[PDB]
Amino acid sequence: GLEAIIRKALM
Amino acid sequence: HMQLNPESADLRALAKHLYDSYIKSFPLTKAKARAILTGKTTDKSPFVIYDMNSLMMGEDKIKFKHIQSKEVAIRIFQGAQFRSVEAVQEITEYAKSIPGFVNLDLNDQVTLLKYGVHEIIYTMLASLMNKDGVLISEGQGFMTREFLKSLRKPFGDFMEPKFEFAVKFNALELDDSDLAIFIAVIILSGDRPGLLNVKPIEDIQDNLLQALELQLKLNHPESSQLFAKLLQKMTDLRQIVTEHVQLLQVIKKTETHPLLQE
Ligand SMILES: O=C(NCc1ccccc1)c1cc(Cl)c(Cl)c(C(=O)Nc2ccccc2)c1
Repeated sequence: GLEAIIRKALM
Repeated sequence: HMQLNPESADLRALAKHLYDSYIKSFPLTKAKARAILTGKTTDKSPFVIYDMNSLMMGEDKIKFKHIQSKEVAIRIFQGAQFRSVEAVQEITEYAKSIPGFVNLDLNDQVTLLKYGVHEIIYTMLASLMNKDGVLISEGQGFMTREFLKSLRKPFGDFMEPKFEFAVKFNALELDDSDLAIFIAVIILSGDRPGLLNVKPIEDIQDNLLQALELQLKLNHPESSQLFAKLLQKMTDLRQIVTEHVQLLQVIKKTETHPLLQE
């Protein structure tokens, strides 16, 4: 959930 | 002795670049938060939630950035968790501006942020807090520490450790220039579990730690060991993230956001 948000926010 | 040399001016430009990036990524700064809390702004005065009646009035007249439980304590906690999601996005956007960070293995980038965002959220909550309460809804609202504390168990104690941290942390009187580097030092912690390449993270942290030390010497003539004191606070923050995580277990197993939906 967190990882998902971070990952898309990063790209 | 300290000298104004090429090495120092690089650390000053690194500090200035992080400040600029910090202002870009976090709309509500400590300077602005302090001007609101101390009534030293021309900006619209926040609505104070200090009891159940002012919360009812407040829910209506403080238009939030998202939106249904019959229970007041659950609706407050929900708003908090939604704002924390927003905060992860802001902190990630900030992380990207730290020189070397986007150059790290994406997996390591995810790990640093995954473990860091909670420590940085408690740091940035302090900016929004005085002894009486916390600015909410990007400063449209103020919720008192005692009203949060009056909420039924286990919600009454969710914010107490943030206020405890904030009373002692705000007494250090850091400004936005100090916090920008502090927050960057926390993101680049080479001891997060499951990191692949530690050494490249410690190299950036070493540069950030040098920049923080110079920032605190120039900016704080009144505390010669503020640098040391600020590292002791990173040691604390771990513990409050521990208490927060174990309380999010109790809640999730004891009770019942649009970007998770998509
Ligand atoms: O908006 C809220 N709650 C919904 C609600 C408030 C009143 C009436 C009905 C619903 C809320 C509450 C609380 Cl204690 C907090 Cl700390 C927050 C927050 O801004 N938390 C926050 C702020 C900055 C960075 C990270 C995290 C947000």
